[PDB]
Amino acid sequence: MLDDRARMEAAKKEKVEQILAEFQLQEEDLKKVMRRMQKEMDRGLRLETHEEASVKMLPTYVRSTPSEVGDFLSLDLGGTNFRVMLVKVGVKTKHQMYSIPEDAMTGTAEMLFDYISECISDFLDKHQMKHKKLPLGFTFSFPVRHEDIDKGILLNWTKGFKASGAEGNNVVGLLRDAIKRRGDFEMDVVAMVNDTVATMISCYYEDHQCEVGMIVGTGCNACYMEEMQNVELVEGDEGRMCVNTEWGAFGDSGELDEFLLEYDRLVDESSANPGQQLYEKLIGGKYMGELVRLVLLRLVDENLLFHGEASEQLRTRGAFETRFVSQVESDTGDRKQIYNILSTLGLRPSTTDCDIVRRACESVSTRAAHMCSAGLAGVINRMRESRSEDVMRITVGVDGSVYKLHPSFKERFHASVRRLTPSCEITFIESEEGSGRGAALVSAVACK
Ligand SMILES: CC(=O)N1CCC(c2nsc(Nc3ncc(Sc4ccccn4)cc3Oc3cccnc3C)n2)CC1
Ligand SMILES: OC[C@H]1O[C@H](O)[C@H](O)[C@@H](O)[C@@H]1O
Repeated sequence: MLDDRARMEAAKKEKVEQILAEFQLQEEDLKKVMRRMQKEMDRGLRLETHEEASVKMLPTYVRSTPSEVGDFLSLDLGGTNFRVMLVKVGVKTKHQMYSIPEDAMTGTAEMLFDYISECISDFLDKHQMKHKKLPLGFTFSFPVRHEDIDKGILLNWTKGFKASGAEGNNVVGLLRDAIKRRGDFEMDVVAMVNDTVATMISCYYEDHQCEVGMIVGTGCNACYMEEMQNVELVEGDEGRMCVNTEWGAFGDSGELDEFLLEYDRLVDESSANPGQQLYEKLIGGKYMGELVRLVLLRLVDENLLFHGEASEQLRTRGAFETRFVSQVESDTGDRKQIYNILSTLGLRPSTTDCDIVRRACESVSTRAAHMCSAGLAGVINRMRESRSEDVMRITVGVDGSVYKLHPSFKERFHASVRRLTPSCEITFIESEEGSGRGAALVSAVACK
């Protein structure tokens, strides 16, 4: 009867909510995370504690103090795909993207950088400029210990990259060697920047108050303009230098242990980098969809979803894409968006199945937005303190598919950051023109 079905639905909804409630973080939990992060940030900056810090706070050699004109080549590795851009500084652009084969990401460094070199060759042919030798900026979206703007060693791969013979080596050297091995073109590699830094610079170009760059895409990281006096790893105390926090590695020394759920442990254990990038694994688009998948599998196991039987596709690693999380939460109310995703995953969902999936998506993405907010709040509060300002007015430049494309992440993230940053006026701007412009603007100064 109607009332039996209604009782069934009410009981099921209550059990789902009890499971999903584990993802909740109170304001005090976020403040606790924020304070621990701030302490790690201070530790990363100091000569005495840098080697023992989980948040490395890497000097970028991008400074506030310093431009050449002409054609500039920009490369981008580490986001999604490999990107080549021609930018004219006098800014006018030209662009091509290349899908990276699986064996290039997990084979040898030689294989990866040969592929990069092959892609540059393709781009130069398309624009009749393989004879041209240009200044090149390399957006390389991984933790790098810099000796200068144009020299730095890869500390470790992140986001599923596994290429052997790269870690501990000069990344600019790896690129130069590959270009030489091919011998098809010549480039002057003048700058290497993180994607956070490329974003901050490109956003700075539009708004001179931009002194923070943040990525919420495949991975999650931020950079900011630190006082040179506080950057102990670089001699000098005049002006500012951009610092790459590598905050994704927060928690890798156990700093998040009490906040980690079974789903987080499972994601971590099945990842290419177990025990590493734990904070990023709570937020990043490489992991968000997978977190949702594991939640759905728990609900299936409890007989709360899909009659307790999951499809082959739902039981496939990585099959619940982060873009599906965004699409599910974009549903207007008719459940059509949710139904389509679940249908393509080989499921036959009921209306309540769809509603439960939405609730699971909201739980994971809300926690991601709130965890991320504690990170940025930490950066912003530290900047306000360091600059001795009663009220700080700052612009944060942002890029990444999670931040840009999720229908709700942005709203939840902004509101939480603002709550956690007293006496701060924060303006958020989006990196509409890609990393390439940021890399080229850096190159235009660096090539001197
Ligand atoms: C000497 C040397 O080799 N080196 C190594 C390399 C070092 C370096 N290369 S690029 C760089 N910084 C910047 N590059 C481009 C722009 S876009 C822009 C847009 C409009 C006007 C001006 N700039 C902004 C930059 O930073 C500023 C400048 C002013 C305020 N706030 C910031 C963050 N620093 C300098 C020292
Ligand atoms: O791509 C976003 C971020 O992903 C990872 O956390 C990388 O370690 C970091 O360098 C990058 O900025």
